[PDB]
Amino acid sequence: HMAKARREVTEKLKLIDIVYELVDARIPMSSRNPMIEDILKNKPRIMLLNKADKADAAVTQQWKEHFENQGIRSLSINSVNGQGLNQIVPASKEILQEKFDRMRAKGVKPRAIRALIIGIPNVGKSTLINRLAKKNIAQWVKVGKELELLDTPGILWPKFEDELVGLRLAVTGAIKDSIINLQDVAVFGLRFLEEHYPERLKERYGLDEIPEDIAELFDAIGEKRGCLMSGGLINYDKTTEVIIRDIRTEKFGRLSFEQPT
Ligand SMILES: Nc1nc2c(ncn2[C@@H]2O[C@H](COP(=O)(O)OP(=O)(O)NP(=O)(O)O)[C@@H](O)[C@H]2O)c(=O)[nH]1
Ligand SMILES: [Mg+2]
Repeated sequence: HMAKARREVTEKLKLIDIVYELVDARIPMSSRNPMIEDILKNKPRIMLLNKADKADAAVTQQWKEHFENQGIRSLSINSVNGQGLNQIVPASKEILQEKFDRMRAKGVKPRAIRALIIGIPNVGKSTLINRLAKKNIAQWVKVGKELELLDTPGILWPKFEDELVGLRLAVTGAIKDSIINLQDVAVFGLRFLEEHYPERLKERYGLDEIPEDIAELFDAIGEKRGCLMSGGLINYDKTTEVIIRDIRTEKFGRLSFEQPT
């Protein structure tokens, strides 16, 4: 993991011209893997804010400006329906123009661009590859006569100690919900919604007013959806799942858990 997947990237980097770093548009910063980026020094790259359809469009625009102003070419895309994928090859050619023109002038003929797909788990690396390759393949994945891709497994990093970063990753689905306390993530989700998207929270569960006590809000949602366990008692485990499901399936509309600056 922290070593296995890491060396796999270190090796494959020697065979590629450019890196396609996929991040979750809902959390462009918290979904960036510092451990991996460190290995990516000097190698050309494009930051791909995937799942842009699930994020707040205005905030996404802010993140793109933020990265570009730092010298990082960025593109917001939807790997499921194709939004923005037509900009990847064009961008890649512009970034590698100098390198390629230099090789051509030295007598080395042009070859198909070789790119590496990297990113945290569940960010959409396979979806993107399958869409670009126009085939269910997800090793050198061919994409027309202009691109060749290499896929890598989802990777996290050791010191992500910042509890906030962990909560954002957990709520968005970057971590298997089996090894974590899902209710704490649901509590984080609800507080986030109450602070940033209160109207959506109310309409979603038909709440005339949002309860001041987080536990009370859990009960409201439970009974509302019928999450009962022992002849009437609220099942908080099932209620937790509903909340997490609602957030991930866009039941609260487009969400962005962080903004630049
Ligand atoms: N709305 C939306 N969903 C997307 C997008 N890209 C991927 N997804 C969804 O996100 C989920 C995970 O995608 P997947 O390609 O398996 O991710 P991955 O990064 O290859 N996973 P791993 O790291 O485990 O190999 C899938 O349910 C997929 O349909 C996107 O742009 N928009
Ligand atoms: Mg995959």
